[PDB]
Amino acid sequence: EDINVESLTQSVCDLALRFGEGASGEERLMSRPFGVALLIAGHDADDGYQLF
Amino acid sequence: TQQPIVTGTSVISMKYDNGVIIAADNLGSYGSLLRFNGVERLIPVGDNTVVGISGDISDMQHIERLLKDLVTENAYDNPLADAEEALEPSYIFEYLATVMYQRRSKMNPLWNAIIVAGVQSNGDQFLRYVNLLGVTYSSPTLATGFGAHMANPLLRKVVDRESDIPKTTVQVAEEAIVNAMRVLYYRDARSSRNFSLAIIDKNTGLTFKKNLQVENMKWDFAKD
Amino acid sequence: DIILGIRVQDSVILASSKAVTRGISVLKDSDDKTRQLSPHTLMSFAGEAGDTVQFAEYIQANIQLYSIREDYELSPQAVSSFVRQELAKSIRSRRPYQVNVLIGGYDKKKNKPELYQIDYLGTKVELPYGAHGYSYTFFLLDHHYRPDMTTEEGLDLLKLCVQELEKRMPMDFKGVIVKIVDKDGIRQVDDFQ
Amino acid sequence: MNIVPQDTFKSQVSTDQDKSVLSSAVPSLPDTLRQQEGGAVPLSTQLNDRHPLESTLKNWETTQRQRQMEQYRQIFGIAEPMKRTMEMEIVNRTDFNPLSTNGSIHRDILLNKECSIDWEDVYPGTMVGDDVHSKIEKQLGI
Amino acid sequence: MNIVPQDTFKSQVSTDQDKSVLSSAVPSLPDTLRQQEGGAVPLSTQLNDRHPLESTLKNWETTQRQRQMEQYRQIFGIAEPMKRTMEMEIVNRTDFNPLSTNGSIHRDILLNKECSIDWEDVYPGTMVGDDVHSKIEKQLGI
Amino acid sequence: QFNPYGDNGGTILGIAGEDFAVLAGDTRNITDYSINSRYEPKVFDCGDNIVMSANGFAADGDALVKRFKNSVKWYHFDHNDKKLSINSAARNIQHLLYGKRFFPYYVHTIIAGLDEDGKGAVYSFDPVGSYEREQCRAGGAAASLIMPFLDNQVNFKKPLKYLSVEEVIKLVRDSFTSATERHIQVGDGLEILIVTKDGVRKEFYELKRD
Amino acid sequence: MQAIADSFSVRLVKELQYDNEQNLESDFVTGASQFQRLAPSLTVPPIASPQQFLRAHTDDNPDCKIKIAHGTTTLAFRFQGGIIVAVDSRATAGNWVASQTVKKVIEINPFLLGTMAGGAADCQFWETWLGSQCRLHELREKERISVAAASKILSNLVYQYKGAGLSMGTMICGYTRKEGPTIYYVDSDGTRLKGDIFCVGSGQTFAYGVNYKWDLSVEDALYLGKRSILAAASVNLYHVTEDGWIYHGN
Amino acid sequence: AGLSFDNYQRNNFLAENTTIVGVKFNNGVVIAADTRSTQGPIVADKNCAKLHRISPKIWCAGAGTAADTEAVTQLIGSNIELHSLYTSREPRVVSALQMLKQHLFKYQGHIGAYLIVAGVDPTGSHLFSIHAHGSTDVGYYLSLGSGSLAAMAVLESHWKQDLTKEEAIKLASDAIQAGIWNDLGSGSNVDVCVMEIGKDAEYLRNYLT
Amino acid sequence: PSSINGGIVVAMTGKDCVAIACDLRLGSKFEKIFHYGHVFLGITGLATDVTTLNEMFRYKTNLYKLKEERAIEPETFTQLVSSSLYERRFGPYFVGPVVAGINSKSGKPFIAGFDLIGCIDEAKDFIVSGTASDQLFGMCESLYEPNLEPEDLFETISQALLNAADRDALSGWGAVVYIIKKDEVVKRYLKM
Amino acid sequence: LKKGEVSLGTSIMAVTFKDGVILGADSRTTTGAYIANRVTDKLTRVHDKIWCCRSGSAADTQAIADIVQYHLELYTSQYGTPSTETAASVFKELCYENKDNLTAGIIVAGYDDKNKGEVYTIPLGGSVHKLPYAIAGSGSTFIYGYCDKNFRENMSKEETVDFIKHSLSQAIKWDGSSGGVIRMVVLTAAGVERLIFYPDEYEQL
Amino acid sequence: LKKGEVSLGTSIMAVTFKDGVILGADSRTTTGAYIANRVTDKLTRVHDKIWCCRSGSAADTQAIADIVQYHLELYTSQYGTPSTETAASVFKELCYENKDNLTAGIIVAGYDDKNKGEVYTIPLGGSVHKLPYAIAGSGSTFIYGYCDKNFRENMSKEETVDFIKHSLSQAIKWDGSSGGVIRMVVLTAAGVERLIFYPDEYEQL
Repeated sequence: EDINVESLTQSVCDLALRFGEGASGEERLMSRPFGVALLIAGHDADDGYQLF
Repeated sequence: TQQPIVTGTSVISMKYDNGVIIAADNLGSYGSLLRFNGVERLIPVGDNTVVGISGDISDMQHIERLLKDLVTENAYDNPLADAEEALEPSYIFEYLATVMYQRRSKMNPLWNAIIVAGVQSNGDQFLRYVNLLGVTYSSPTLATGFGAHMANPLLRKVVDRESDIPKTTVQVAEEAIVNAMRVLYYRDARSSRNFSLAIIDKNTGLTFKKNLQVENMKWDFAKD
Repeated sequence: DIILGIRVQDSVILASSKAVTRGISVLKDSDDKTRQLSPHTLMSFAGEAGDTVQFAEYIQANIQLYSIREDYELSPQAVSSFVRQELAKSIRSRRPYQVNVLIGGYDKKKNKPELYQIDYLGTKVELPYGAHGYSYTFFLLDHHYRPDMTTEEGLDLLKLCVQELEKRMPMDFKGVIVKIVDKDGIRQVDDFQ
Repeated sequence: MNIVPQDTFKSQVSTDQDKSVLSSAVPSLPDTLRQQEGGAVPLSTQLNDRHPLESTLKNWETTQRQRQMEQYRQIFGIAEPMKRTMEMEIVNRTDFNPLSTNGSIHRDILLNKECSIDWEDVYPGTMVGDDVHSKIEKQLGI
Repeated sequence: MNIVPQDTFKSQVSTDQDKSVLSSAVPSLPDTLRQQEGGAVPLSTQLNDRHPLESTLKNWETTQRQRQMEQYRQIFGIAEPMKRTMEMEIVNRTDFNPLSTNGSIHRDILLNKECSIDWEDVYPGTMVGDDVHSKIEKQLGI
Repeated sequence: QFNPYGDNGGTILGIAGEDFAVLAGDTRNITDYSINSRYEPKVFDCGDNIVMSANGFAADGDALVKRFKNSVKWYHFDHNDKKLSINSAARNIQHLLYGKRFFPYYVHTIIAGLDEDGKGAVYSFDPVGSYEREQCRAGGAAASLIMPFLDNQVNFKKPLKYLSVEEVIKLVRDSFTSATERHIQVGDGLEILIVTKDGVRKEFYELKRD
Repeated sequence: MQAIADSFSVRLVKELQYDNEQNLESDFVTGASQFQRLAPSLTVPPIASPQQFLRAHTDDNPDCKIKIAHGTTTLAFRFQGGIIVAVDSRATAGNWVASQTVKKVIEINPFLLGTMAGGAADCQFWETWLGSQCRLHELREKERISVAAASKILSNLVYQYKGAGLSMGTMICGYTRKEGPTIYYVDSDGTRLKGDIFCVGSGQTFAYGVNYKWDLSVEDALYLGKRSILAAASVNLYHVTEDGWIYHGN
Repeated sequence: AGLSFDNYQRNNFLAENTTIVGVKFNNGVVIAADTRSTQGPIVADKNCAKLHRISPKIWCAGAGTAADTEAVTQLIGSNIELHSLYTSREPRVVSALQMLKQHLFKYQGHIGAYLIVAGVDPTGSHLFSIHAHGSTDVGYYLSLGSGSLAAMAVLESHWKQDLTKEEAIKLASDAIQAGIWNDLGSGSNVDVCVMEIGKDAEYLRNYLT
Repeated sequence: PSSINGGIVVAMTGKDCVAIACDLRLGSKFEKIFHYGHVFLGITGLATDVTTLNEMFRYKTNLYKLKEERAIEPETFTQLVSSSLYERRFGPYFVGPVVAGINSKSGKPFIAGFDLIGCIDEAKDFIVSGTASDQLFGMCESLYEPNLEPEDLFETISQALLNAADRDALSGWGAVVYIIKKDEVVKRYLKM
Repeated sequence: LKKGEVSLGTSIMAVTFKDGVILGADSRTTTGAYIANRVTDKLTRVHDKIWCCRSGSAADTQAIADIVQYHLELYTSQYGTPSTETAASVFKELCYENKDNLTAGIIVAGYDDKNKGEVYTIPLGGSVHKLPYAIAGSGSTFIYGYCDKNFRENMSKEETVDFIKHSLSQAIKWDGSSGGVIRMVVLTAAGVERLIFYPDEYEQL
Repeated sequence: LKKGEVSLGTSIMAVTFKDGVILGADSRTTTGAYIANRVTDKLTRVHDKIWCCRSGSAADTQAIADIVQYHLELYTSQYGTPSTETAASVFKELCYENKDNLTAGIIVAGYDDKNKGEVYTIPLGGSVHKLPYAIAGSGSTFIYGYCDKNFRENMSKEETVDFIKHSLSQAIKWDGSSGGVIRMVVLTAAGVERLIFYPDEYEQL
C-alpha cells in the first residue's frame, strides 16, 4: 500500500533527529544538525491533500 | 540438554470447584537405577502458584533458579509487591512458555514438561501445560509422561467437561489424584511410593503436603 | 562445455563450444564462455554453473582496473599468474568448484604468442596446445603439431579436431566459436571452425 | 562461567550483513570487487563444512576473559569488571597504526601476557582497497 | 540338541551339483531346457539375497526330529533311534504315487501328526519332463 | 540430532461470502493417539476485523499469531490508528513466513476478513509465504473429506454468492459432523468465527468425543 | 563507562534471548524496524549443517509441504514489435476454490514481467523484492532501468544464497529504448543467460517449433505463440512493448 | 509347501525403487473389545467383531498384523477341533496355549500376532497373554492394544478377588469404555463374551451401544 | 501405452443390486474387472500381479465348478481369495482386490475388500480401492445413500467416478460399470 | 537380542543351606518403562525338586525349559529321579549349542538324596558354574557386595530366608526393572515349600 | 566422551560423621584393560578443608578443579574461608554451563565451623544433591545395597573408617577398573588427616 504523507514526514524528521539520540534509542549518527528545510506535498486516501 | 541423564517421571493435576490440585513423586532416576530419593518437583511460586516439572533434573534446577530470580525481580523497588503487585500464574506461565519456545528455536532445548497451576486474583482457576518443543495447552485435567496415558482417563471420569468443575469438591478431586498416583506406582517402573501434593484454593490459600505415601495396596492375589 | 586452444608461431587460436544449460531450450548466437581480459589477452573458461562466470567477470574487472590505473597492459604471463592466485584464493575457505581456463595472449614486449592453462585447483601450465571437456584429440595434436606452424595450418588442425569431436557427439552439438589473438588484437573467425 | 566457547553459530543472514563492503550501486548487495576474495565466494558457503575446532580457537581468549570478568563481578562487585573493561577500551581505542598489526605493550601488560607466547603471536597473519584510507574510514566510521 | 536349524549354508558349488538335470551333450554342465526355471537362473544367484527365515522354516521339522533322536540315544540307547529311523525308512521307501503328493497315513502316525495341521498341509504346493517316467527314473536311480 | 518439530493435527476451513467471511476449526488438540485437550481454540481475532488460524505444529502457529498481533499493535501506533486492510495483512504474513525460509514454520495459515469493497475475502498461505486469495479452502487432516461435501452441497446447487450466514454455518457444521464420523483425529468440538461489517461473532458446537 | 556498568549489572532477559537487538526486532518489541529492511533477514538454524537440516526436513504428510510452481510450458520470444510471452493456463486442483484466475506470470512493474518455475514462494518473494529495487533505482537515476541491470541484480541476489535451498527459474523480459527488447533467463544456480527464444517446462521440445522471423506482426506473433503453446499441450498471452506490457488472454 | 518366499527379491527391488481386556471372576472369565476398525486415520468400519472363537468355550482377541492374527487363530482352532475329536474330550486352554506358543516360536517373531486368550475347560477358568515371539504369561486381568493403558488404569482401579459375573462384566465394559473415550484407536461399541464354568458361552454383540 | 499400473475400483450396494466400476485408459484392452459366473473381482495395483491373480482364480473357479457341480458364491470366493493371498505371506502380491456379487439362494448383495495378505474387510455401504485420488473416498462418502434402486445406484457411482476424474488426470479417462441384480447383469462404458 | 522381544530384567537368587536349597525371585515383568505384569511367577519347575529361574529372552528360555522338562520326564521313565547335575548338563547343552540363535541364562536349584542340595549357574554364552550361592539379573549388580559380606555355609532355614529377603529387598530398591512380591521355594528332604513376601513387609527391613 | 580420551573408572565415597567428614577413593587409572597408573592420588584439594573426587573425562575435571581452586583463592582474599555450599555451587555452575562440551562429575566433601561437615554430589548433567553420604564411579554400582544396610548417622571416626574401608574393598573386589590402595582424608575441627590402606590389609576383611 501507499505510505501516508504524515508517516513519511515523521520518518524524515526521525532521521533529522540523528544529531542526538534517535527516536527508537539509536546512537548518534551525525556530528551536526541538518542545514536544510523541506516542504512535503502529498495525497492519501485517509487525509486527502496535505502539505507539511 | 541434547540428552537427559537424571529424570523425574510424571506430574498430574486437576481443577475442582474452588481451586486446583497438583501432585508429583519424589524420585530422580539415573536410567534403570533409582538413584536419588528425596527430589522435590513441585515448586511453589508466590502464595498462589505451583509449578510441576518432569524430565531432566539439572534443567529443572535451572528453571527453579529462574523462578526464584523472577520472584526477586518482582519485588525490586516495589512497595506493594505482596499485596497487589504479586505475581499471577498467567505471568509465570507466559514467561516460562516464552523461554521454552526460545530455547527450542535455538536447537538448545530444556528437556522438561511443565504444568503451571494456581488461582488468579479474580478467583479463576489456572492450569496450563508447556513442553520442550514450546507446545502449550490447557484442560480441566493435565498430566505428563506415563500419567498422560493412565492418570488422565481416571481424572476425566470425575471432571469430563467445564460444567463438571462446579460439581467437584476438594475431597473428591484429592481422592481421584491419590488413586491416580497409586495406579502410576503400580504400573510405572521409574516411579516412587513417596510423593508430594499441593492444593491451591481461592479461600484457604496454598496447602503443601510432603512425605505422602501410596497406601492400601492390593498385594494379596499373588499367592495363587 | 569443451574448450580447446592451439598456439601457432605468430598467434593463439581458442575454440569454445556454444553450448547451453540443460532443461531449457535457447536460441542464441553468442560466445558466452569467453571474456576479453585485455585487447591482447583473451580467456576461455569451462566448468559448472554461475560460479565460473562470476570468477571470469571478477578477473576481467580487476584487469580492466589495472589497465586504466597504469595506462598500460599487463603481459599474458602476469595475467595468468594473477588468475592463478585468485583461483587459489577463491577456494581457501569453501568446497572447490569445477573450473578450467585457457588464457591466450600476444606479448608485444617479446612479440610472441603465449598460451596457459589453469585447472580447478590452481595449477598453471604453459602449453603449446590444450583442451578440456573431452573424454582422443591428444594424439591428433601430437602427430600434427609443429612449433612454426602458420595460422592457416593451426586452423586446419583445429578443424580436424572439431571433426573428431563431432564424430562422437549428437546433433545437439551446434558448433564451436573460434577466436584468434595476434599482434593486431583479438578477432573472430566468422566463417567456420 | 563458560570454558569452551558457546553460541558461535549465526542465527540470521542477509545480503547486507557486511556493512563495510556494501555496493554503492545497489546498497542491498555486497560489492564483490572490493571484497577481493576471488569473486566466487557466496556467503552461504561460509555456513557449512567448517572445521569444528575453528570456532573454539577463534573465541577462546574472549571466553576466558569473559569468565574472569564474571568471577570478578561475583566476588568483587560490578566496579572491578567495569574498571578492567574501561582500561582495555581506553588502551585499544587510542591505538591507530595503519602500517602495523602487532599489539601494544600496554595491552599485553593488561592481559598479563608480558612473558607469554602463543601461536597467534608466532603467526600474526592487493589490487583494491588495502590502503591507509580504507583503515581511516573504518576507524572513523565515515 | 539343536532347536533352531544350523549349518544351512552351502560350502562348495559346482556346475554339476544337480545330478538329475545334467546335460547329455556336456555332462559337466546343467541342462537349462529341462530345468524349466525360466532359462535365466544361474546357480550363483541362489547363494545371495535369501530371506533369513526360509532356511529356518525349511529345516525346522528335521531339526526337531534329530533332537528327538539324540534324546532317545542319550536316554534309551542306540536301538531306539535305530528302530525309529528303520520304521520311517521302510514306510517312505515303499510309497510310490507319481500322481499324488500327499503323505501317507502311516507316516503321519509315526510322526505323531494324526490330528495336527500346519501350513505345509494347507498349502502343499510343464513343457518338458514333468511326467511319470521322470519320477520313475529318479526313484530307481537309472 | 534433536528434532524441533511436532504435530498436533487439526482441521480448519475458511469460506468467503458475499458480504461476510467465516473461519472454522476443530478444537481437538492431540499427540499421536492421545488427547491433549478437547477445547483448544485455533482461530483467533487479530483486530481490525481479521481472523487468523495456523494449523499444524501448534508452537509455530502460536508464535506466528503472536508476532502478527504485535506487528499490528506497532502499525496502529505508527500510522495514526489506521485500519489494516486484509491484503496488507496477507503481505505482512507472507514476509513473516518467508523470514524463516531456512528454518520454516511447520504450519498452514488461513486468514479471513472483509476487503475494501465490503466483500468477504479469504487468504491461504504455504509454509514459506506463498499466498493466494480464495473463495473456500480446507486444511488439515480431514480436508480431503470436507471439500467434497461442500462441492456436492454448493456450486462455486444454490450459488455461494446468494447464501446467507446461517446457511454457510449449517454447511460447515454438517461437513464437520461427517468428517468427525469418518476421521479419528476430528471430533470433540467445532468453533466458527464470522466476520461482517458489525465485527466478529463466535459460535461453538459439540462433536463426537470418541 | 556507565554502559559498561549496566552490562555488568544484573538472567531472565538472557534466557529470553532478548538482550540481542535482532531478537527484539524480529518480535516487534522496540518497533516495526523488521518491516523496514531493504535487504530481508533470513533465519538459519544455529547448527553446523543448516543445509542438511533443511534438505532433510523439507523432503518429508500434511498439506504443510512447500508449494511448487507449475511445470507447465512457458514460452518467450522477441521480434521487431517487442516481446511475446505465452503460458499454458491449465490450473491444478486441490482442496480449495479459486476466487479468480491464478496468474503464473509475475508483473514486476508496468514494464517488467517474470515467469515462475520451481518454488512458487521464492519466485514471488524475490520478484517483488526486485520490483522494489528497480523502483528505487529509477527514482535515484530518473530513468527506467535496463533489463540487463535488473537481471544482474536478481542473479547476484540468488548467487549470494547458492546452495542454501532456493529453487527458482525465471525469464525477465523488457523493452527499453536503448536496448530494444530483451529477454534474460535467471535460475537459482546463478546462471544468467540472454536469449531470443526460451521454452521452459514439460513439452518444451514441442513448443520449440517456433516459423520465427524478426518481421512478424503483432497479431502473427500472438498467433504463433498461441499455436506453439497448443502444440506443447487455455493460453495466457502477454505483449511487451516499449510502453509496457499488455495482457490479452486467450 | 507352506508359506511361500517367492517374489521376495522382486519386492525388495521394487521397494528400492483397539482396546482388548480379559477379566477373571469367581466362576469364570470375561473377554471384551471395541468395534472400531481403521485403515490409518480413516474409520473403515464402525461395527467390527474382534472377538474370535478358537473353540466353543475358548475365545481370543488379537492385535498386530490382522491377517496373521486371524490365520493363526483359525489354524489353532482346526488343530483343537481335531485333537478334541481324537481324544473324545473337551479341549483345554493349556493345549491351545501350547500350540500357539510353539507355532509362534517356530516363525521367530515374523508372524505379528499378539493375543489375549480366555477359556473354560473341565479343569477350570483360564486367562493368558501371548506374544508374537512365543512368550506367554498368566494373569487375573489383562489389557492389549493401543488403548491398553487406559483400560489397565481402570482395571487397577476397580479389581478385587471376589468378583461376581455382573461385577466382572461391568468392570470389563468400563475398561473398554475408557479405552474408547481416551484413545483415538477405539471408540464405537463394546463386544463382550462371558465364559462361565458348567454353562454355555455367552456372546454379547454391542453390549453397550 | 504399456503403463497400466494403478487405477481405482469402486463397489457399492443398493437394494437387491450391486455396482462395481473401474477406470480404463485411453484409446490409440486391459480391464481390471473380471467375473467367474456371478462373482465379480476388481484388482488394483501392479498389472502383472493383476493378470496372475485373474488367471489363478479362473483356474480355481473352473476346478471348483467341475468338482462341486455348481457355481461358487460370493462368500466362498471371498474366503478363497483370502486364503490364496495369505499363501504368499512373505512374497505378497502388490494388489488391492474388491469382490462384489449377489448370493443366489438368499438374494443378499455382498461386497468385500482385501489387503495384500488377505485380511477381509466386509462393508455394508461401499469399498474404494486404489491410490489414484485421495478425494475419491470423500466423494463416495458424500454421494452414497443406503438402499438405492439400480438406476439411482448407477447414477451415483457414475457421478462419483466422473467427479473423481475431473479433478485428476484427463484426456483419455474412461470407466467401466457393472450393475448386478439377482438375474440380470448390465455392463456399460463411460467415455466422459 | 531380537527386535521387539520380551526381555527378563529380573532379580534371581539361589542359596544352599544346611538342610537343602532355596530359590528366590521378584515378580516384575516390564516392557521398557511400562510394567506388563507385576505378579508374574518366575520360579520354573522342571522336576519335583529341580527348579530354575530364567534370564534373557523370555521365549527362548521358555522353549528351553519345556524341552528340559520333557527330557527329565523321559529320563525318569527309565532311571527314576534325576540329579541336579544331569538337569544342569541338559540346560548347558541346550544353551551352548544354540548360543548363536538364542539368548538364555539359567539358574538351577536342586535337591537329591546323594548331593543334598546344589546350585548351578549358566550365564549367557552357555558355560556352567557350580556355586554355594548364585545371583543373576539386572538387579543383581547392586547386591554383589552385600551378599559377599553376608553369606555363610551351612546356615539354618530361617537365616537363609532372611538373607535372601534382605538381598532381594535391596535389589528391588535400586533396580527399576525389579519389584512386586518376593517368591521363594525351599527344597529339602521334607518336601517343597512355597513362600511369598509382600512389599509392606520387606520394605521395612 | 571424546575419542581416545582418558576416562575415570574409579570408586569414590564420602561419608559425614559426628565430628566431620571423610572422603575415600581407590588409586587405579586404566586405559581400556591396561593399568596406566596403580598409585594415582584421586583426592583433589580445592581448599584447606574442601576436597573433591572426580569422574568422567580426566582433562575436563582437572580444568574445572583448577578453575574452582582459583575461584576459591579469589573468594578467600575477600571474605575468608568459604563454605562447602559455595564450592559446590561453583562446581555445579561450571559443570552445568559446559555440559554440552565437557563430561564431568564431582563429589565434594567439606568442613566449616557453621555447617560442621557436608557432602555434595554433582553427577553427569550438572545437577547438585546434598546427602549424608555419597558413592560414585564404575565400582559404586556393586555397593549400593551394602552401604544402604550399613550407614548410620553420627558415627564415630573409627566406625566411619571401617565402613568406608569395607565398602571400597568390595568395590575393588568386583570392579575391574578399581584397585590398588585405599586413600582417605578426614576433615574435622582438629585439622586434615590423611590415611592409606594397602591391599594385604583390606583384602582380608
